[PDB]
Amino acid sequence: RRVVITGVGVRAPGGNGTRQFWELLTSGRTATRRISFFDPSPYRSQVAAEADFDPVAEGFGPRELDRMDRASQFAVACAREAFAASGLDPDTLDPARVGVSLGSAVAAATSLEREYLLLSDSGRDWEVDAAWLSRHMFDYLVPSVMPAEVAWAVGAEGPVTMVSTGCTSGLDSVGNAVRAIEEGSADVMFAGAADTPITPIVVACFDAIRATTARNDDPEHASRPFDGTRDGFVLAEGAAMFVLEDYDSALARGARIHAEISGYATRCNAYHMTGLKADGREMAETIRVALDESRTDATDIDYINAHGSGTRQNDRHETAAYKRALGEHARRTPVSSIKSMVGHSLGAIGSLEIAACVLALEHGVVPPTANLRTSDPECDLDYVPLEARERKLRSVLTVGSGFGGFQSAMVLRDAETAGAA
Amino acid sequence: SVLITGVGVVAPNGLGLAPYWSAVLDGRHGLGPVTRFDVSRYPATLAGQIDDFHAPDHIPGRLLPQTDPSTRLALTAADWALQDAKADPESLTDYDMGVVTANACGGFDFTHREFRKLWSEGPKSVSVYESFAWFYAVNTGQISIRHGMRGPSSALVAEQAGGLDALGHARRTIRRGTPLVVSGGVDSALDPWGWVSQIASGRISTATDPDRAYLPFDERAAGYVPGEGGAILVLEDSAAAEARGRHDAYGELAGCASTFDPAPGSGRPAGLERAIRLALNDAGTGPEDVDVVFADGAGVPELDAAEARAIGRVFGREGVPVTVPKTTTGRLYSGGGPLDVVTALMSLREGVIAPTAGVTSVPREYGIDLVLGEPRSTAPRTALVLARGRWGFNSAAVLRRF
Ligand SMILES: [Mg+2]
Ligand code: NA
Repeated sequence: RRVVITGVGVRAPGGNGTRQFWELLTSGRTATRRISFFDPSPYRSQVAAEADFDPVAEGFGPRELDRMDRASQFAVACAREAFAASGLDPDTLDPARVGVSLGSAVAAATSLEREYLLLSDSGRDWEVDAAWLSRHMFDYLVPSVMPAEVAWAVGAEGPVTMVSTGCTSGLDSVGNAVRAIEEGSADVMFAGAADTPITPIVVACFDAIRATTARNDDPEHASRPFDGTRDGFVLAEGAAMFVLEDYDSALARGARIHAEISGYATRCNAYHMTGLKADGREMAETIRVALDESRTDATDIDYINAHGSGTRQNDRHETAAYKRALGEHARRTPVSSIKSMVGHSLGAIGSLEIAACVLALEHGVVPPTANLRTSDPECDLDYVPLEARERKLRSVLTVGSGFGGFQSAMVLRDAETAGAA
Repeated sequence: SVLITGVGVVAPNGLGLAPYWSAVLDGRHGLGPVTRFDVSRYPATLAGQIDDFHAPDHIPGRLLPQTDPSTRLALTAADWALQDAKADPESLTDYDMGVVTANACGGFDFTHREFRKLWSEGPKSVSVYESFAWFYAVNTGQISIRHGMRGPSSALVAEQAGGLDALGHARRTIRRGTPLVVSGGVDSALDPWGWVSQIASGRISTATDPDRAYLPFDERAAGYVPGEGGAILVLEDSAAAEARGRHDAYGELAGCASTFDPAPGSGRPAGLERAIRLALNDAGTGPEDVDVVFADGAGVPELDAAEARAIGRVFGREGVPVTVPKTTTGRLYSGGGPLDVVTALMSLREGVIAPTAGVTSVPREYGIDLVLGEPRSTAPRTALVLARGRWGFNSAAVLRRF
């Protein structure tokens, strides 16, 4: 059974909603600035891509705001937006056939740090004081509440779960939902991801391994994937949600088919928890398998939404994987990293990337890799630097890499191409 | 056909399958006061601790610095499961081996210490391992790297329902083309913050008598007792298994299913009954075929009543033996489902139903046939395993005798 996307919802830095989101990407401008959620002075990487979010304006009541972590607020806001755009009639829906697959790398990191200060008296006590125990503490300890929150918003009663595979969560959560619908475990799925990691503990853990950029003097150009002067990714927050359903059913109801997820696959490094080999062997195989399921030849790929975190090892890593899987076609296919503009929102980024591909497939414009000014010999492909590029897209590829060794890839094609499949 | 060829258990009442199975059949629990820190200053004080596990004796000195207690237990469990199945990762195609685990708390002990150093000393004191020792995917990635498994892998989070969901997720993967999949879960949150966090659940027993604190389905039920540990098991394609030379297994994972309860206030019925019937259909087996039900065993009155009611609706009141061996270990979150599965397979293999400890009086209201005291020798061939996760997660799994 085939799965398609009928609705999209996005909450990215400088992109509240698909319109603004797309306006930002095609404009090539960035949303990476100096961190304002707290004082970055004590840390190495003091820049991040922060999303302008107003919970009250989104429609959350007092209990919901006091209850849910920032990441769940983003997820739910996106699920609602996707539900709305899908046009899927709530009344005709059978809750027992509606599921949820939410991805998240660090989940409630923000609420944990907030509560940690009250419990420990700002790090003074190991034996925390239960007198300052939040009534929601358990739900920050065990993030399961995130998928639940979304399920309650959309009326889901089918398979509901959280996929947490590091920086590939955004892709694996959608892939999981695709498998759910294909296997017949659900007819409608609300899938996507969200992460709100801009918090001291996360920044400090990335500084420890120097994974993030130390370029604090020029925040607007801090994220520079594939660039010769790159020195790490830029920490970001964000979320995106999609409405997925049976292909025939979406056609039958006359829904708008934003795209068909014709292929998805994931494999592991079995190499190192954060390190990567230059060969890109595993990712190549992942792309091969995804293409195999999709039945689409490598030469059909019209664009590749890269991982492109901006770290030395990563960018060079996937470049090798592309040439290994796409062969010569790798050199004659546009590749670009939206992280150059929205930063790396960890588990959320994969979903934002899927949303970006869907938007590209429709508008026929390939988003550029901003800040790409100095070329790197190890990254000798075409990364569409600085300016967007007009191009007819029918079949696109998107991949991601995450701590733990995870390598995932997904193939997205438009309705036109799907109907011809 | 997906078989369970190898199991690895790390439980509060037994480090390893043999010790565990022995304690279960004998009703010995591994419950007691928390000694990881001073619990006398908190409302809840009892937990299922594993006290005979010294990481350095099971984990390579290289991994000790970067692993949380939960991960060390998972790696130990995983290794034992692979050799129990006589499976050599080095002798198998890397891409033909996957890893699917569930994780509820992640490396919380580890992250708590990193939070303290950050605000006590400063960001420069944060460990270079904090970046991957805490996140929920940690146990999948570490198991993957240690055994050179490169096939499709994942990590799921759904509180105590996750462990069963992980197993079902593995079944899906195997059926799509990956011959072997390591699956399971292990949790541990026995640090002051993790402890206080669990207490915030509002469902933790404040009893002081270890023999009478976790009493699912008992009229004196007053909350569950937290525990640390779990299980990892090796699942694989029937054909690939026999071809591998592995003709011996624990059982078959016949069917799986996950549902989610309606939002709070909807008044609509829970989805546990639906999950059960979905799992039975997937397995191609009817209610009458089930010989034993390993209940979630919430230990919280309102939840026990809900569960007893769903079981009754499917198999009829007192219509099928019900048991809750976790009374001997406590709730292990992502480890609970996996351990229940192991306990069920052992019951099928040994021809006896693992008994429930502690419970002495089951309310007529629940209408269930609970196995208490001694193991009941009914020689079951099909078992149903149930697990629920906080906020409404339901998970059911049907197993068959090999
Ligand atoms: Mg990508
Ligand atoms: Na013990």
